Amino acid sequence: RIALPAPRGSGTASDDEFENLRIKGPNAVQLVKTTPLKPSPLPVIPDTIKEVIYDMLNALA
Amino acid sequence: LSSIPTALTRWTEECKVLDAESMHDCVSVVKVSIVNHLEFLRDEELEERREKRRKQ
Repeated sequence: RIALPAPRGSGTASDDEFENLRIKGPNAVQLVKTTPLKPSPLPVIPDTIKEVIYDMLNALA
Repeated sequence: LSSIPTALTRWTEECKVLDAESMHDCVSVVKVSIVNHLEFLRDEELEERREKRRKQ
């Protein structure tokens, strides 16, 4: 998500007018923040990927 | 251990070998799609923030 810089000044006529000028300006500093972590479940490993991983473990022995 | 190379470093090696200069072009093509979406979400959240301030 592109970061939001703090509300510069309360007041819509002037401060928010120049806050859109700043944040949305052609020349601006679009800093990034991450979203909060979404609960990813583990992907099930395909059987062929397990006949690749197991063949290396057998090469240990 | 930090000696173990991270996925980004392995992908960096892969990129170098398989496409040294075309990586920048792909960054540009994908950027066009990411920035437009993130700017849309930025403008929607900013409107939401001004609205919530007004409701306050």
